[PDB]
Amino acid sequence: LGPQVAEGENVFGVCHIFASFNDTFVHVTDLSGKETICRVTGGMKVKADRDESSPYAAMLAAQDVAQRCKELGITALHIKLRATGGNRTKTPGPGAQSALRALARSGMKIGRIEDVTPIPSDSTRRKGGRRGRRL
RNA sequence: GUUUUCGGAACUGAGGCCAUGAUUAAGAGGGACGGCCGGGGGCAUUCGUAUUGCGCCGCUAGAGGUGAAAUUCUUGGACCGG
Ligand SMILES: [Mg+2]
Ligand SMILES: [Mg+2]
Ligand SMILES: [Mg+2]
Repeated sequence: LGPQVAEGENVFGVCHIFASFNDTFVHVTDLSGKETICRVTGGMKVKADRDESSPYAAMLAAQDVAQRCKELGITALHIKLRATGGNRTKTPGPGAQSALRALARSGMKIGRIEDVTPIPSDSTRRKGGRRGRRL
């Protein structure tokens, strides 16, 4: 069920970890990034908008993704981590670290980590007003 | 008798003489000149991601928002990846 690769060699795919403050996306796709293998989110595991971005939902999503990818023959993963970016926050949400550790403990081999978040040169106007959000 | 002379003026042309006649260059100010200097200004040109939208491809059931939610977009493929 996948490529024919010797025991010593590992098949590589990239994993996009979109860690917003509303939920977390774990999205494994090919090295080229065009064909996807498993994409499950934190909202697909917890039925409560509160916990959509919790570390627990990210852990469950990462475990599901790692299991499906192992069933599909990929043993090594390339991690690229993204925050919301744009004019909004640049710090990744709480689910990123939990998802990374979850897919590490799931037997997956770890490639090289990279931080790919949209960093505007000089963006448009941020959503909040001149006085900003007041809550 | 009488036009000169003298006196007075104005208009004057050659001379001699003046120790011939211009204070200083403001820790005032202009204006020059030289090498620079600077997100100063105007015109044109060029690049950078990001945002939004569109086309195609993949897998897709959620995605968004919040203190918690709802309004809102979603198998007439939303969100995510290229
Ligand atoms: Mg002077
Ligand atoms: Mg529902
Ligand atoms: Mg897209």
